[PDB]
Amino acid sequence: LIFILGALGGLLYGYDNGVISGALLFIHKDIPLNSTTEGIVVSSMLIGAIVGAGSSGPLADKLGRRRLVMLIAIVFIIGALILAASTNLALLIIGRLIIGLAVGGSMSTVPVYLSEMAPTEYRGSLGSLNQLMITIGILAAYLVNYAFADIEGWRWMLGLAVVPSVILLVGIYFMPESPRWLLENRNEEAARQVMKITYDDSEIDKELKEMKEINAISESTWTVIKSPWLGRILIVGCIFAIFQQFIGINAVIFYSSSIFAKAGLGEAASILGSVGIGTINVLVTIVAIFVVDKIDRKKLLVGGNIGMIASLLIMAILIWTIGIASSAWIIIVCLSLFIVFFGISWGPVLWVMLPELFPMRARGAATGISALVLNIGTLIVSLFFPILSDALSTEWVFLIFAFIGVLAMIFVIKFLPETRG
Amino acid sequence: LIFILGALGGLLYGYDNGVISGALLFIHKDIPLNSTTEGIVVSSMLIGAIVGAGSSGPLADKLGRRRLVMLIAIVFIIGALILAASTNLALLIIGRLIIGLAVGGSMSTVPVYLSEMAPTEYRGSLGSLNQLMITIGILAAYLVNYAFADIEGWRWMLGLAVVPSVILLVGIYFMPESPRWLLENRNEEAARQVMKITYDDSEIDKELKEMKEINAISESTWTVIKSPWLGRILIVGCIFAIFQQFIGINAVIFYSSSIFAKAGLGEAASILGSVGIGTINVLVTIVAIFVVDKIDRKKLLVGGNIGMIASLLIMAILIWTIGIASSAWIIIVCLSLFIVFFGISWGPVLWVMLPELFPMRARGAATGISALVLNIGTLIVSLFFPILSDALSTEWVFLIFAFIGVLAMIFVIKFLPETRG
Repeated sequence: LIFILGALGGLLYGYDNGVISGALLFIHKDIPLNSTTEGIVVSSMLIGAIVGAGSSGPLADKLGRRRLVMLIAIVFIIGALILAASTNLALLIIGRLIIGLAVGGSMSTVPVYLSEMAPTEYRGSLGSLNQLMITIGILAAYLVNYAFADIEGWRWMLGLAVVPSVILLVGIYFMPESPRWLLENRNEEAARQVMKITYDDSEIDKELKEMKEINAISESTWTVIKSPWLGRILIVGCIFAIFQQFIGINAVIFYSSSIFAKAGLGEAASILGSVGIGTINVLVTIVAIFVVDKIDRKKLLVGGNIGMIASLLIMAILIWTIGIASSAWIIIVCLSLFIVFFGISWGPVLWVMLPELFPMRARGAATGISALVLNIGTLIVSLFFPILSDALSTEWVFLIFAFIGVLAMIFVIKFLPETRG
Repeated sequence: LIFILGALGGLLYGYDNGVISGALLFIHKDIPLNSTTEGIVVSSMLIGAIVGAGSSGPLADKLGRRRLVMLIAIVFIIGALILAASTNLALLIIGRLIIGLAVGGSMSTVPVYLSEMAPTEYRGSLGSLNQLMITIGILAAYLVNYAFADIEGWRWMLGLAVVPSVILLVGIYFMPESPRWLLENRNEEAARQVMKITYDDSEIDKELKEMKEINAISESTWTVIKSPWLGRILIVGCIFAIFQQFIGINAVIFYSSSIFAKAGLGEAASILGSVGIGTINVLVTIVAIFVVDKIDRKKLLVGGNIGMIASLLIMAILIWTIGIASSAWIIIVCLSLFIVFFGISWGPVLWVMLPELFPMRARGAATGISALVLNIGTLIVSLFFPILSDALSTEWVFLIFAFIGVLAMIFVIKFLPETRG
């Protein structure tokens, strides 16, 4: 219920990166100039993600949850509709900026007001349902996207990023006061209140115990965090965020659409190609909950780095072999083979270990930095890499990242495997 | 038991390569110094194989076919009981040599002697039956090699190499004069009426016809052969024969009894590893009885060497991570793959495609010469490659052999057309 209506927001993360997948689909007749400053177009977008997400947690420390999350819904309608129009260097750089601050802000403030309204004991396989909600986000994203046939129409679909944002305006219009914000800030009244607003009186002395212990323990042991062994280990989870986001899907979907153009002369395969790619990825973000439990905590992510390195190997081969068309129908096949691997390990499973890895001591400042660095990753990707997809007639992409499947596989086996068997 | 003891000529043949398998398991206890001389020794095998294989045919046109197949089986008794003792490296050089000459005699002579004494209605897909019995010869070869628990006992089993060496001989013991040898060389009386004894005179009008017709148009077409454009197609049927052995198990077999024990740490995995893997070979060869016709030959050479390079790299990074207790376990494995993709594809399929390439009417000079260049490949792998095994701790064979299955991935859709149509 209430959960699926916030899931419309996780979904919003989905449609946002799926309509810039679609923005790297429909770009050229909106006059980008060029794939390089499209690199800087998406660079602008995820920069917004960074100063926005950097600015997320602490701006939340100043002003509280409710009107904040609302303010961000407002930023979403505002931004999406602002980029429902395109004029100059200004509104491209700028529009991308505001929408990005909105994205970073979004996925950063979901789980904390989710922690305040929903008990700490609820973050599980249903939160993973929030992740595959991001995924179906991709579904209707590119679906609607190609489903429109000319120029002002995907700007119009930024407006159709507004329609949900205004029901995501409405999505946060409805919440009573911010409960665990109250619980930490000594105003505990309205906390205890919404707490009885929904589930009736039984377990809340112990759930009060639980989340008050998460904010009071984070507030107790953030004392040793700024500097060493915690700090160093976290910059390993940062270099992890790096080796992880670097053979990585965000920008990968952007130029998935982009060479769904730069390969094949007419876009019907930007529909069976894009919506196929992602229907597969929903299928896969769904096998998520299966294989977090099912397979293991290592050989899966290894196998992911592997199958990546493979579909990138053959695919790059068909690429230089001058066979860019066979490398295209097979681009579907190869890079979607790759898609099935991104899905079977390194989206959810890696993460499930990641908070499972630290002591129960702290989360927010730390994991939020691994965040900043991770985004940092995405950004270098989107910036730089669409630029050498334009020129080389490129064999280089998938090889450089098979060796990134390799140095993040080096990451894999000297850092989070277990050697034997 | 005609084509059963003849195919026992096949099984002897492969059994020589497996012989060196249980060998590359027991090497260092025989007075070797060192793995390099192992290289020059299976080299010596395949050099005896080289002169023994070319001079099969012209010698067969000088002193006859019957005496020739017989003579070769005896080259088997000589080379094998010779190869059944040891003092210093000499009997290894000259032994693997004579043993070699007989083997070359097998591949070059025996299916054509089966071509004389049996109508031109057989040596095809049941010549592929001969293929089945040889992979049992190989499989059972190093199977028994590593069943015998000591060196003087597998020497006991090179005398036991003389055993099947003389049964094909027995297979040719009671045998009469060579029928199509008569049929082209003007002695044909016995040819016509042997064509009478074997298969009963109904189609042998059309078959005595088919082979005196092809004997005829061979008498007409061996002249426009040896120089350009036809020499261009033979040059590349020989590059066919080289990306047939630079990618293959004619190293990996014996030196996989080497890697299942000398990597695999105990030869336990030389029986389960090497023989077990050999039965995986047999599995995919039954798969070869059936998969001739339906999907493609070209694109499974494709997926084949594709997957060659799959396990080629996998092996490779599985090793640079230096996990070799567990990297060997996954190496019976990795192998099982390379052997399985080689199995779906280029052990049999390239070899049937050389008759499916060059004219119906002119075959022999070009396919036997393609075989000469073939063996050049095999022996290059023999000498050069296992000598590197005492050297670099290698990502490097199968990262190399990856690149081999690689330009073996590029030369396919760059050159090869498809043969079904």
